[PDB]
Amino acid sequence: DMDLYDKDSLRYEKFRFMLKMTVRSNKPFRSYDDVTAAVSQWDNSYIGMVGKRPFYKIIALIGSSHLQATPAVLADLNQPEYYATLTGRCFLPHRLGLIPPMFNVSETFRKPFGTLDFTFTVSDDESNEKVPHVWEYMNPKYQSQIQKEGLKFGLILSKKATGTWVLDQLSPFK
Amino acid sequence: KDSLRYEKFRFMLKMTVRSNKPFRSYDDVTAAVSQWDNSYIGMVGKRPFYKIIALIGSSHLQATPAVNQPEYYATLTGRCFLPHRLGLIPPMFNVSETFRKPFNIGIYKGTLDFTFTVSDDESNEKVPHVWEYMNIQKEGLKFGLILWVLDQLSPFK
Amino acid sequence: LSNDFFGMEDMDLYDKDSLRYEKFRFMLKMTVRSNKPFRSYDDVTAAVSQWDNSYIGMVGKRPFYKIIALIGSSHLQATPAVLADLNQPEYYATLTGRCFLPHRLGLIPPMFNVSETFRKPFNIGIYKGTLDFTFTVSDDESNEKVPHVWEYMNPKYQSQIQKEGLKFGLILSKKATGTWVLDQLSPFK
Amino acid sequence: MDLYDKDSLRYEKFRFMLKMTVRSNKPFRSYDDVTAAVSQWDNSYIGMVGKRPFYKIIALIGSSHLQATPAVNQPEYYATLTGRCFLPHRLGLIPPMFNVSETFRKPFNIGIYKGTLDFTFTVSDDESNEKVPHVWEYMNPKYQSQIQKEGLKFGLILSKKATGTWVLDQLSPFK
Amino acid sequence: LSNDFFGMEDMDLYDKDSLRYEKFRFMLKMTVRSNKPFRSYDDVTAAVSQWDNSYIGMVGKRPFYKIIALIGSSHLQATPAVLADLNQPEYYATLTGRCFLPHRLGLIPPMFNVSETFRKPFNIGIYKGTLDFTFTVSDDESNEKVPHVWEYMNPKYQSQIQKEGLKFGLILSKKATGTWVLDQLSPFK
Amino acid sequence: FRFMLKMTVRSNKPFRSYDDVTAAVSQWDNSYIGMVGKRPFYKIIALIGSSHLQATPAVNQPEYYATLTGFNVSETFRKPFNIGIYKGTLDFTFTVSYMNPQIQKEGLKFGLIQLSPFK
Amino acid sequence: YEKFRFMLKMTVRSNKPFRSYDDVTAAVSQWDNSYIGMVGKRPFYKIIALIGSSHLQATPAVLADLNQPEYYATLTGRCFLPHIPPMFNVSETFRKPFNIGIYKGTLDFTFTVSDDESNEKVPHVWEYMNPKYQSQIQKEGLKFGLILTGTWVLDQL
Amino acid sequence: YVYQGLKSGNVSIIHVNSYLYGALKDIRGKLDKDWSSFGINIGKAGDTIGIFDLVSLKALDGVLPDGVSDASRTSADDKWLPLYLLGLYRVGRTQMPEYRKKLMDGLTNQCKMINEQFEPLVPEGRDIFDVWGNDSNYTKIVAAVDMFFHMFKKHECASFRYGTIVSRFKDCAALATFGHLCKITGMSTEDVTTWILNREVADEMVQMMLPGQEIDKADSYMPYLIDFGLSSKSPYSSVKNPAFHFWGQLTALLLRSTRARNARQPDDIEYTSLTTAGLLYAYAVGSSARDVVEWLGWFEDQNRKPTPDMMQYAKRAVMSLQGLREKTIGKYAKSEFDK
Amino acid sequence: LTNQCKMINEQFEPLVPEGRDIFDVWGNDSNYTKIVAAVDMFFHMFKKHECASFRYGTIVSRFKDCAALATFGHLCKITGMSTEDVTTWILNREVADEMVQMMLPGQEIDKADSYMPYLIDFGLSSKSPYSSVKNPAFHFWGQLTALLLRSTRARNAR
Repeated sequence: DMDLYDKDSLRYEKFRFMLKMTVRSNKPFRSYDDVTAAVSQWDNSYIGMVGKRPFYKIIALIGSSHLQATPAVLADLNQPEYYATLTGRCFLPHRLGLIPPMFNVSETFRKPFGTLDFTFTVSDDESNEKVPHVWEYMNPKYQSQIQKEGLKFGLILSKKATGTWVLDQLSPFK
Repeated sequence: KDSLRYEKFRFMLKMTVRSNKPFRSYDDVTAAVSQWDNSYIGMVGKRPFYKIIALIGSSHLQATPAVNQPEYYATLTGRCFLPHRLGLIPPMFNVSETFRKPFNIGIYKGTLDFTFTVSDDESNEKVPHVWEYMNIQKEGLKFGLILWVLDQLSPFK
Repeated sequence: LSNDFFGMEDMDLYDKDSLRYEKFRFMLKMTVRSNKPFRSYDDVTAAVSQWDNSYIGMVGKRPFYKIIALIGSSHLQATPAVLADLNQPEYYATLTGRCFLPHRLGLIPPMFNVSETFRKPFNIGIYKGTLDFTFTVSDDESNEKVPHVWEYMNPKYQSQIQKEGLKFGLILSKKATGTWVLDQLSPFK
Repeated sequence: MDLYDKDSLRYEKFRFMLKMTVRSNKPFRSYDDVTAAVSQWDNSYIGMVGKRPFYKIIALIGSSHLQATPAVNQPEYYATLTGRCFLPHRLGLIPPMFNVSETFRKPFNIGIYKGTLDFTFTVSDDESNEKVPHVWEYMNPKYQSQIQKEGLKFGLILSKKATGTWVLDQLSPFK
Repeated sequence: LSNDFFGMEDMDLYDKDSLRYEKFRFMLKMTVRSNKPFRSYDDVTAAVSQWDNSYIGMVGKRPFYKIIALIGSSHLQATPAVLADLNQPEYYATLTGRCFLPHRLGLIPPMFNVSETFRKPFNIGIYKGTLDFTFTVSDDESNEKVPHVWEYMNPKYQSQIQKEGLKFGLILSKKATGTWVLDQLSPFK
Repeated sequence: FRFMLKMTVRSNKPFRSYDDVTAAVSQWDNSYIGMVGKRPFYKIIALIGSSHLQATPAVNQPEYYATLTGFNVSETFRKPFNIGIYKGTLDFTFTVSYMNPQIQKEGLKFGLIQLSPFK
Repeated sequence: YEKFRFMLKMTVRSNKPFRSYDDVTAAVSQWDNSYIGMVGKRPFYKIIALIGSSHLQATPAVLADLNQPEYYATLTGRCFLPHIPPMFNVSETFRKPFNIGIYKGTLDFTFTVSDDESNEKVPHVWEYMNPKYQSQIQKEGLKFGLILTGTWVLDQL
Repeated sequence: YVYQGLKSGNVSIIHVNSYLYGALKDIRGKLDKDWSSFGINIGKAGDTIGIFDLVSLKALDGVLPDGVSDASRTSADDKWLPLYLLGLYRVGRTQMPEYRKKLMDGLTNQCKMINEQFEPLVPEGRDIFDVWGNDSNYTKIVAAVDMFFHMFKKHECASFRYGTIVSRFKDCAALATFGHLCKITGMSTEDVTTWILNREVADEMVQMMLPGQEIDKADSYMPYLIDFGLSSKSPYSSVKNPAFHFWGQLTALLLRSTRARNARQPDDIEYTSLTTAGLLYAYAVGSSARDVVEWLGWFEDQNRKPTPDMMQYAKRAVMSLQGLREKTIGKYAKSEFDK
Repeated sequence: LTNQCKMINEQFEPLVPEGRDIFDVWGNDSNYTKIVAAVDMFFHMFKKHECASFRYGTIVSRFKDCAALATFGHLCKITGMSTEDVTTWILNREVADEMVQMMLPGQEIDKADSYMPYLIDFGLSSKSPYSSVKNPAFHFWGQLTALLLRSTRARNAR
């Protein structure tokens, strides 16, 4: 191994984010696990930038977390269409090594699992102002065991015993 | 690497809970306060100490004599040490950080207000214990604390 | 910091936090709208403090702009529209004068008599609305004494200023004399 | 922190003078309303900063000695006092003081009561070596919870050193 | 002062406050408008003391302008409009003559026979309104003896000129003979 | 040898302990211009002066002060010190032509033992 | 005692900010790996490099994450070195990359070592290093290759 | 600071200079040959060199203005912002609406090649970048950038040469027209210098051709003698050398050169003798595909009066010049040589 | 001047009223002339100074009351003839005397960064020997000669 970052040199990467969410299904999703299963197959065929893949996965997870239903999701009105939108700034502790620089470029994702609709704006930030922890954007209302909830999106997490999860790596060569 | 650390700290506190209707059980209070750090701006090093301070404040919540809308209140100033399995932590400074995140746990909805001044103290005198300030393992558990000696933190878990 | 890496000795003019007094004459305009009237001034501080979410304005006046926003929130008198059921409650406040602020932020670059507006929507949960600011902070090379800036807040509001000023992001400390000194802003903000 | 009395107790002797003047729409009922009306005397303090705590304590002595004029149109109060004393304070070193008089006036609106004030402060230092009476002896308080409560809200801070002399710790306005 | 830095020795012409008499003739016009009549002369001094909040006028006559403002406020006789309910109470006062003012403000620059008007609204709380002024302060080289300046105030008003004359920013003292000498203006003003 | 000494130390704030005093005074010879042979003598005289530092009764900035008298050329010295918290200037009086001690550490930190400056 | 006046400009760039003084010496001692300047003043060049490393003040870019930390140091003065061909007032630059493992980057020098026939008294050269740095004088001197009454004397390289 | 100053059109020169230094520390670019100039060891055949490595750097002594910093700008500055800041110097050096508009279009095209969004920053009105040329440090920075990218032509950031190319050979029109005369005739530079006459062109040549100036070295400090502050009054300018500039421009015009029709006529200099010498040289070149004394004797055979054949040749060389701009050599020749 | 001032502060409301000028008397005062000429000298030595815009207004003090040297240089630079041989061409025996009185050696008239151009603003010379009223013959002769050679400058000198 090299001497700069031997194997898993932990680093913090501040970055802004933006997200648009739209999930359709024959029937409304009952539990969070069904939503994650219906969302996790968004990157079946991946075309966008590779350097933002882990961050795209985490933003997809947080969008799955905040899937506020629409009035059409009621008993029997129409096809249940979900929606979510999360904006702000955050830093992700990860051990994936140095990541290539990121630019402000929106990236849509339209893959069926119903269908999906994404708009990521994961870009760099050079400001010194402190930003909230990215794993902390997920409210404790959902994700009873957030390790499994965030792990079946392709991620693998590990508690640091301090309360801030660190991203170890994604699924093999994803 | 991951052993117990008897760490000294002097802090400050005043809890402030507002809601639509008065809190019936302590569990609802815990659910209302557990979402105080939905967007954490303050230093990460003081986060476990901040949750300890949230525990001490929520345990001593006394409603104001006025109780318009129900407004709870607390205040604690003291000096103590916390034993933890958290490893090395950066030394603290004498800075105050406020907080606020609205909560929606169903029946109960409202805002919060903090003023935390957890700072290091190098005095060699023996000072009281943090868990003696109480009047517990389950209260820590639904605040994300793991247990008295602290083990680790489990937010949104 | 110095404990981590090599060779970061501090400056010689101001050692670390050389306290200095900077007289400056100011001006202010305030306009706060919301879906519902603010029950307490504390919620007013919560709603106004999000004015600098995206900061485009001046730099040598950012702490000064924060203190002027604090004084504007303190004097947010209501309007007849704030009555029972007319429209969205639109608050208003205007303050003008001269003052000197003790701070330990180091020498500030010279400011000029320029006015810039600020507009930013906020969401503190229950309440919504927008904002409208107008600052005119600039130096004053005169010699006449000026009222201390923290005195511009009446004692009727701000039962405890040490955190009402912290809600806006400021860090305050007590000089043990009765005059507050500004330590710094919110961490690296 | 300094070795040589950074923030320790200090004894400052001074010869001062006072002339009070309070007016209001209707006469004050309780002493607390008087305190609320007088406490807003320095909303815009223009005078010397170093004499602010001494100005506050002279405001204390003036409010404690407010006797209504025989006229009590609008009820106007009045008081005056001149004396010599020394103040025990814990505010550190203070700049030297001169024999200069400074006026004060700030209208108050505490709700029920509205009016203006008028102050006359000539609090100056002097180097006479003779023993002088205690400053707090000018009071006529209840030592239990009277001088400690009204002074606290006037923004002053009091405490006990078990000696029996009231000591000044901090000045806390709009707090 | 000398206790602070190095080398601020005073001049040999006037040691610190060498007393000198400045004979000068003058003229004065005044017009004070207000929402309500002034109940007491103290309120009059409060309303007139801020006549120079934003000062554009003379420097060598600024203490003289302050004393002329004081003498005008002393003789501010009412008008028929001040009666029960006709309109806003409008006050008026004019004084002309010659006088000498003992003062310790150092040598004054040579004054000229030029008039300057002054206009400024006042806000002393309960009372609203504006002011008006016309000074004609200038030197008088004639040997003609002049009445003492502080004598121009009638003893009917100003029960304590030590403060009624101080309301405008002046600092007074007594020459141990019954003549008031002007020490200086408000400090740093 | 007989000598004469006049200590003069200034700082932004008065020193906490003797360690701060010796750390401040040890930077007096960053650029030594005087006689090299008298350098150990200069160090020991500076040490005896630092031992007897008694601040003026007025203790503006705190001005430390001390005096002691116990080729015959007098050479002055002045070098500012920056040990972090404590910062100021110095002024010596050396005419090399007494302790109340503890000494083995404070004196050694002056560079004494042989002489070991800037060790 | 070889009296001589001098001048110095220094610039060190690293991928990561330096651990301590020893790492600085390691990253700087490779400055004369390929020596091209005036061979006569090589010991004086080494001592000037030592003083430059001792006075390597940082820059704002050395902070958390702005760019590669670019250290800078300039020193001008006059001294005598107890320990040469007659040197002249000529300036030469040096540019050499260093590879000390954890650190990477290059350097930049401007040496102006020359004679000074003026009899004006000169401060001792080894006094130019502040006592704050270099806990072990001999070790840091040996790192640059230098070999060392209270006044240090240069043995050889 | 610089971004919001450009957007608001109230930027400070100190801030833009500081940002230009901060964003142009590209130590990359490996030399291959020694770059010594004026006795200065800039580099030695294989050492990495930066833009500011070739100029001494000091700390400015003054008060820093406030600044209007925007904290939401990513690290996409070095790609296009220094290029724009350097181009607004050449854009502001025009002082004519049409040329300024064309240069602004070219600069926008150059910048949009990199970032592809580039909303224009400086407001359309109240151009503030004209003052930037007055400052000395900005000119030093722009000239250093120009010379560094002139040595390293194949650099990745070589696009910065736009806007700073005007700094090359700034206020050196006399040497430029000497080179133009030497090139447009094919005659050797050692032989053309004998042909100059009128004894004022001789003095201007003497003051131009000081041996210790190394004016024939491309990678030297000479072309930036006034931007680097080397000389406050350039001896190679067209105002300090008006006679030779006029004579060379006229001679090149009479030899059918497209360049010598826009250079402006120098003011208050004797023209008749210069025009006669230029006509003699032009006729010698255009009718004899060149010795100077032979033509001087031939002209003396006419006791120093142009022949009608030479006037006909000048008429041919100056006729059919459409769109001649005023006060230039073309207009003067069309007025006088096209009777 | 207004355009130059707006280039810096960009408000620049005009100060002096349009009528009843008072700034003509400023030239009479010696100290104002000394200050303005010193400013012109300083900013002439340092062309590229950040405050070089002050050269406006003070440029009039440069070579003030020295029209004879102005027209001599204009003549020597309009004919191309050397200043060494133009003086051989002056005639009438009073132009020769004026040339003699202008060409005293120890005056430093060929040095740009010297005190000569402000000989009357600094008060160095109450009566300038190099003026056009003390040297009217040379001014007239050289000015007419420059006019006869079709020079734009030589059309407005009285």
